[PDB]
Amino acid sequence: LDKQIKEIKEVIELPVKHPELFEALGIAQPKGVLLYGPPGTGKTLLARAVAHHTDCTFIRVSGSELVQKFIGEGARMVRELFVMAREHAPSIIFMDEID
Amino acid sequence: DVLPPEADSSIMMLTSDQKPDVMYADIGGMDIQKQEVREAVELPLTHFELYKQIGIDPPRGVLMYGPPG
Amino acid sequence: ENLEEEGLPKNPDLRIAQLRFLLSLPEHRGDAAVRDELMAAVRDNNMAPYYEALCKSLDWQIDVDLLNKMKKANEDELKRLDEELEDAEKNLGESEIRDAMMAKAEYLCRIGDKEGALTAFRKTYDKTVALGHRLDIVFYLLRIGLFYMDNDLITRNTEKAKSLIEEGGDWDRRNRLKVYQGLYCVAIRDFKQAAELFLDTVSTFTSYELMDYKTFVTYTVYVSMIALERPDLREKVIKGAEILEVLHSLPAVRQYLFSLYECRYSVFFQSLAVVEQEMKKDWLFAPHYRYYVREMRIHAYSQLLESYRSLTLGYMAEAFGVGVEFIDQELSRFIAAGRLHCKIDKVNEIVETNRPDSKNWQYQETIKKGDLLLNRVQKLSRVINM
Amino acid sequence: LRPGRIDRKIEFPPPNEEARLDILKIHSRKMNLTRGINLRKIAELMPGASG
Amino acid sequence: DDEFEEFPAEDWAGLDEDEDAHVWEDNWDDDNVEDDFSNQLRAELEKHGY
Ligand SMILES: Nc1ncnc2c1ncn2[C@@H]1O[C@H](COP(=O)(O)OP(=O)(O)OP(=O)(O)O)[C@@H](O)[C@H]1O
Ligand SMILES: Nc1ncnc2c1ncn2[C@@H]1O[C@H](COP(=O)(O)OP(=O)(O)O)[C@@H](O)[C@H]1O
Ligand SMILES: [Mg+2]
Repeated sequence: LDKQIKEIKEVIELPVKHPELFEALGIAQPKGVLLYGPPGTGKTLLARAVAHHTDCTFIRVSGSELVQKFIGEGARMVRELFVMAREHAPSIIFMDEID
Repeated sequence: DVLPPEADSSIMMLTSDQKPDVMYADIGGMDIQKQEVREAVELPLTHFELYKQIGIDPPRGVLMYGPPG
Repeated sequence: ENLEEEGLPKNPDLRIAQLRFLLSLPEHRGDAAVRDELMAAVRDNNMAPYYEALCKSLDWQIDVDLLNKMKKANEDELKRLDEELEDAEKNLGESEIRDAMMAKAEYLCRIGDKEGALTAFRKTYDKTVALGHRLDIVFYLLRIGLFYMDNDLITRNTEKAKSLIEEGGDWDRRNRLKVYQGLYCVAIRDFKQAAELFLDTVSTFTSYELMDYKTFVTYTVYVSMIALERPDLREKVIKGAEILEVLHSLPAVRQYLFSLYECRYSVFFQSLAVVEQEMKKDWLFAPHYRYYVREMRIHAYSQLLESYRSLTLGYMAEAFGVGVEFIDQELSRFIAAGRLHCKIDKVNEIVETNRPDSKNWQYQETIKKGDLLLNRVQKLSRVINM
Repeated sequence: LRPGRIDRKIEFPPPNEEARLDILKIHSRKMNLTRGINLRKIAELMPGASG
Repeated sequence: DDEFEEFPAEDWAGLDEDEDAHVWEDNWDDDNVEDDFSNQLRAELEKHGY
């Protein structure tokens, strides 16, 4: 997955480490990434690796109610998780669609 | 004070008399399930050093699922 | 067929260390082939600091043109690596930064710049995120330590590699570390641990950057015949499938092993002389070639005296194919050292075996090692008081 | 799928023979392996496999 | 410290090229002066006419 590693690097590692590259390019820094492929192909593996190497906090959002108490006692909107993410910026919010 | 770890337990281990009378021979035709349970439960208990030497990580838990009965 | 490609990077090339040791020997200082191979390696790798060290220690004539060309190549490559690192730290990510430093450290190690290589490897390790990459850097440090026989470096990096392998369950790296540790134990006369590690990795050997598999098996046999009991030697080495398969291509080593095992003592002595001449030229076994061989001789003597109540001196001499006087001198020397449990009746020339209890042999070692530890404690307290 | 929402879409196709060999090398490194395992042959023996 | 300059410090003149630099259980028997076992065995093989 060297090509995938480079592709996810240019979008998640560069904006965190070097926002000046995107500012000089005059383009908005990427904020959303999609990884699509058959199950077991390493999407979660690459997401965790890119979160680990850039020192970005890795948050997995499975929508499970068991963890809701940690997200917030409100739990009325999923954006209530952002308060946690902002507290651990840079952050990578990861969600895997089981389908 | 510090109480002994085995003390203060509302749940008790199975005594000799509480052991069920069901044998492996009593169960018919679950060789695959028997092998998986043995390799994941009873074999790591007696052969943990072998698992370490080979490089296998023994499974901490086993979830047995299927239709009732 | 892809065997050597499996091994770790060949930096530093331990063949260079072996050839340097060969040139250090008085017998082989003038060997044109050894000098030619070492110079070819130096020229190919542009080892300017190693060329300086070679011409300083061995008192050679430094080729000014060759030295200048190699130094210019080193300077240009170092400038290129510095430019790559500078580009990485500003534009590329942390992984590319670590790759650039790894390239710089590999080049420094390749040209023999030991101290610079150690500094660069420490810097690369400090911001290396992958555990396996860190362990590869530790193996690089271990190879550098083995290249210069740096005991402190080897011990520190062995402990670090053990910790890293414990953290991440890398059994391949565990086998490689076992091979490296066995090589070091060979270097420091720890033949028991070297034999144990070599036998553990006789069927998983992939460290072709250290030695060829045939050389590894020869070393394994050599340490096993000195560190293993007869049942262990039979079970692990004599009946070992991999060892026998390799020995099919090494008639001399198989003869040396089986002559001892099959009690062909004259054949064993001839093979021991051949093995001694082999150890003298090996940079790993050179400090111990006098020791090892002597021990082997004792083993042979002990074996011939283990099953018999008494043996005539003539019978021993005939069995070993030597003179009676030689057997007398050797047995007297080894009994005086306390290594053979027998006494010689020179009047009738009969060696009568003894069976001293293991309690005496444990008590003597207890006295010796307790005295060593007591001296350490005393000198430590002496340091503490002032 | 509207442009501008997902700034990059990355495909993770099932590994080919060489990628399967690389994954095999990575995962068999955690095991006590006999020397001379032909991991290339095993990779060829797993067509259309995932990591 | 009161270093012992009273005693005549005989010159080192030693080899700073890592003469031994080893850590073993070294014993005196390795220092016994003698030719190699190969030479001894070779010199005694022909002592019997072989
Ligand atoms: N392989 C088998 N051979 C013989 N009897 C069997 C076998 N499998 C199930 N049984 C029968 O199943 C009965 C009890 O079912 P059991 O408790 O083992 O099922 P279960 O999977 O635990 O069910 P549930 O999911 O409802 O708890 C026993 O009386 C036993 O005779
Ligand atoms: N390309 C790959 N290289 C190495 N390991 C992989 C690869 N793809 C999958 N794996 C292994 O499979 C396991 C689960 O894969 P995962 O990444 O969860 O699949 P998915 O991409 O569908 O989420 C991981 O623990 C990982 O070690
Ligand atoms: Mg998945």
